[PDB]
Amino acid sequence: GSDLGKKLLEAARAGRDDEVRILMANGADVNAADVVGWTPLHLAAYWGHLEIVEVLLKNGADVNAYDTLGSTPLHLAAHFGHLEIVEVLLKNGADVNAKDDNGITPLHLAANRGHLEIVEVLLKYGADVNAQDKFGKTAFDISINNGNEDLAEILQ
Amino acid sequence: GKKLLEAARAGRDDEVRILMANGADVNAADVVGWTPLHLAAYWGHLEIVEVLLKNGADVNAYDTLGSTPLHLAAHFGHLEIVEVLLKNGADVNAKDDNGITPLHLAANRGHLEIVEVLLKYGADVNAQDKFGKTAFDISINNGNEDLAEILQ
Amino acid sequence: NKFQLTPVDVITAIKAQNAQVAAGQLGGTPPVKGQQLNASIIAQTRLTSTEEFGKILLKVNQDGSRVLLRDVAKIELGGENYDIIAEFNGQPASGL
Amino acid sequence: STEEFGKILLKVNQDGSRVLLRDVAKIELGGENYDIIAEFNGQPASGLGIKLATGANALDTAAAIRAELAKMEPFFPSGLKIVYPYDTTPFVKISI
Amino acid sequence: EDTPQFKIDIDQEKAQALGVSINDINTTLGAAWGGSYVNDFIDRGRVKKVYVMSEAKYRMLPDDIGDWYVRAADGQMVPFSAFSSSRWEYGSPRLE
Amino acid sequence: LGTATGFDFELIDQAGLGHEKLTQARNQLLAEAAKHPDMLTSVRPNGLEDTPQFKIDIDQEKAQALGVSINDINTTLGAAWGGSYVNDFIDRGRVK
Amino acid sequence: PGADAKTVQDTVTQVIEQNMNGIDNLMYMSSNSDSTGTVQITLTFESGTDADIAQVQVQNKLQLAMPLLPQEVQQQGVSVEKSSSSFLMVVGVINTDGTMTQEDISDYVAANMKDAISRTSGVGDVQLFGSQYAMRIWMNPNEL
Amino acid sequence: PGADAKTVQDTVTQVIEQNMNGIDNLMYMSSNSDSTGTVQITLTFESGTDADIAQVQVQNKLQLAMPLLPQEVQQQGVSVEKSSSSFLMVVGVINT
Amino acid sequence: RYNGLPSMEILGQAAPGKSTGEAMELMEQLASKLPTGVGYDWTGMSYQ
Amino acid sequence: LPAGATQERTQKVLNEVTHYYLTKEKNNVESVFAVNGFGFAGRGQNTGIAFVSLKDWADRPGEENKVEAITMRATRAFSQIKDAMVFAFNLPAIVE
Repeated sequence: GSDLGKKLLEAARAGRDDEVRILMANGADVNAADVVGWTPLHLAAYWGHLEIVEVLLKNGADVNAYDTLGSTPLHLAAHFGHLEIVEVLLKNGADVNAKDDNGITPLHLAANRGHLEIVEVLLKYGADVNAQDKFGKTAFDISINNGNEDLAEILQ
Repeated sequence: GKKLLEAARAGRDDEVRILMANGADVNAADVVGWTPLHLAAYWGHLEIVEVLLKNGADVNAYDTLGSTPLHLAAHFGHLEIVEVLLKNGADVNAKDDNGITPLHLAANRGHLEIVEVLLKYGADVNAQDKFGKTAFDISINNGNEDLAEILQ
Repeated sequence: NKFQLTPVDVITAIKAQNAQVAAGQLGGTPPVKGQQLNASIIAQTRLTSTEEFGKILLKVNQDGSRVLLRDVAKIELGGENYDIIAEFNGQPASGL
Repeated sequence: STEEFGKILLKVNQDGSRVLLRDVAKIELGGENYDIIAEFNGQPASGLGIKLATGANALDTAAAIRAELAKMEPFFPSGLKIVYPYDTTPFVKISI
Repeated sequence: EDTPQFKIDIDQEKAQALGVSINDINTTLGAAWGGSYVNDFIDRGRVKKVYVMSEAKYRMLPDDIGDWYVRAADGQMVPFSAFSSSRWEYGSPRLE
Repeated sequence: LGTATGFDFELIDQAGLGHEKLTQARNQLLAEAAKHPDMLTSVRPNGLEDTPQFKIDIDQEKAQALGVSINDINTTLGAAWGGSYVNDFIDRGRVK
Repeated sequence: PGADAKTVQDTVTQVIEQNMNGIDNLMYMSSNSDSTGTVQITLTFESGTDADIAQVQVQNKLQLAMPLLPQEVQQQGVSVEKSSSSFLMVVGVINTDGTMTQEDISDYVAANMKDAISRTSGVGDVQLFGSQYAMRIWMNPNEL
Repeated sequence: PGADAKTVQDTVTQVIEQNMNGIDNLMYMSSNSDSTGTVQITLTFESGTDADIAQVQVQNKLQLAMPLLPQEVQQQGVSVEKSSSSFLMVVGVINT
Repeated sequence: RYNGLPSMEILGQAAPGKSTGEAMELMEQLASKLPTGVGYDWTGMSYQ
Repeated sequence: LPAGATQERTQKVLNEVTHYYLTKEKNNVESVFAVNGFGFAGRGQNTGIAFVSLKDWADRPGEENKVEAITMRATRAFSQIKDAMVFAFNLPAIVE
């Protein structure tokens, strides 16, 4: 964990595009990570900062970095409903079917929060619709427990 | 008829007379199926009981849970209403939806002369309720030793 | 002991059978519109006498037999405590 | 939310099927109670009936209430409006 | 003035015989017809209450009483009608 | 008296916007302020920023299927990782 | 909640009343217990009694009675107030676009306006004409 | 003990806050709820208010909200104190 | 929380040459451009 | 209304009272805030209250347009109403 790295982790979280731009010019570690293993790309994906996601990816950020519980930026973007960010990540190679330590996928997470467009985008990019978490649940299972009829039909 | 119900409850002796003179329904009933006869038996209005009966009130009217005016009289110890009702043909062995008779109710509240009267009018001492209890079972459970032997 | 019972069973029966229950209402709010009847439901009320406490049902034996509170205890009105006894010129008294 | 209460898991059956709370109940936001319903000129309304604290000045407390109300108003949802159906206070000020 | 009230008697003997607990009976009767404040939940950032109660249509008529069931110790469902009886009486809705 | 320098301002959630939305407005206001160095200086939050927290979800169904009570789960976790005040003892004559 | 008047009187009112003693300047005490489940006990004092102290003395006695009250009564909250019995004013709230119902308005009032009006100095008591929302679980005995 | 900031706020702070009514001469109320498991609610009164009367009014309103608090918080107890006082001196005790 | 509602306390001061009165007015001005549902209040020393 | 009366019937009666002020006191009555389920003695399905605000004194010239004649006229009208106690009354100079 380096100094400019720390500054990058904060700037990304805080969505300060300009500061991030300058930091990129100065070579701030795009692979910096906090104690729980979040990279600036995790932070931007979490808090929804679209431009910074794009800029980080231009500058070599690991699109498939995982935190200490195995969660990726795609996990975070899908869970918190950041549609344009989910599409950018997938275009830049994000593992559509990445499982975290619990066997949970971006699809599980999107389905659980009722993010219809995101579910569709994840299916478009090849998300495994039959993927089971550590409890053997699918995104369909999650849909019907939640009583989400729209989403339930999407997953047929 | 609503006025007759209310008058009968209040004990208003001549309001009951006027209202029947003016054609009210002797067997008018309120939300829970009580007749003016039910009401007079409950609160203890001997005169109104007798007037209502003399004007062709059903002496065996039952409420929405199957209880009759004799049930109420015998439950609440109104002896002079119990004999009267009986003299006008009250089903001495009437059961409500629980299988409970006026003898049961008299026995439970320890109305000895009432039980004696009910008995002389032919009450079934063997009558059980939905829990298979006779009046004797009650007398024993209630520790009423007096009442227990009167049922032997 | 003769009935294989303890004070725990006695206390439990009393709490169960000397009870005052909130039982709700028929036709209470929000009702079905058109409801004509509104009435309180009355379930258990507090006991009022030694006779009622006496017939509290501790248990029913396997042979249908009944074991009541009065079969294992004396029942009477008496002081919350018996520590204070007063006299006025030698005669039994009370006071404030 | 109602959704979350709806999916409370009561039990899991023999064949492993799920019995959810929404399977045995309708689940909605609704009043703590349903006894009090208020209209303003025949129109749906709510309100606050305010009682003056012992010995407090009526005119001063009316002012304080108005001042507190004004702080709320900009954050009202659309259409929401305060009306003044009953105030004993203007009679004091005006009569004086 | 006094009004009609629905007096229901829990039969203690039958309850013990069937294995249905008085606490289950009273909670079922009261939660259903009276309502029960269970605990709190959070609505748009504000702590508010959670209530359980019969849906209106199942607590309007006296016959509805027997549509409610309690589970005995041995797992059987027992209808209220099996361990109780009821009658109309008069009572006070406001005691001073 | 405790510091009588500068100002002391309260940003308030007047609807049900919630913590995240209030942070965003705070940041918005803090941004604008910093653009007036000529008028405003050292304008800052008195409180603390959000931090990473370990969110653990109990699976009700799997707990029910294994026969593990939710109360045992939550007591085990809380008592172990959080500590639990059980009762008092007496140490050299003082209760502790 | 759900209590009939006699239950309220014999399980709550009588208990609080029996604990009302050693209260300075008390002229009399009255109470109602009703089949709404509700109790009100009014203690009236001599003129010139300090209402702060009266409230303090009343609540000190009440706290002795509280552990003796049913758990559900305690959890509804019991309150002690020092106010006039008549209304100072009624603040009304409507919706002029009819985009909020009676229930909506009542919840908005309870959840956004009432507490601050209740904390305002001189305000002895506030009645909501309506009700705050609660999570309503409406049971079906057939499905149960 | 062991509670996060939100757990504290939503089971303790909000409940107490909703009960701070009918207190005289209050200027404003503030609070923080933090992940050390702590709440402090500070009520500030008009200058000239009797500090004893203000404290007892606050304590009495709290006392009546206690049954709505978590069992473990009722167990730890909730302290009400005059806050605007300052230290005469601090005596340190060290071991060397 | 402030007066029973979620809150965030902000500290600051007037630039050199400016009155706190002036600085408060700009804060109210900035505060007035905030998203729907966000309000504000002055407390402590400012209130005084 | 009599105890036993439904909320619906109390609304029927409140409708008539509102109607009267809205149509037979147009010159005098500015607004009506009617409450179902609340009365002077406290909550209930069979109780209600109307708060009437009048037009300003200057628009109500003469004894016939003052609160005494208005309430007398209104109580006389309402005496026709079936199975209800309905009356308008001026609050006394001081009350108590």
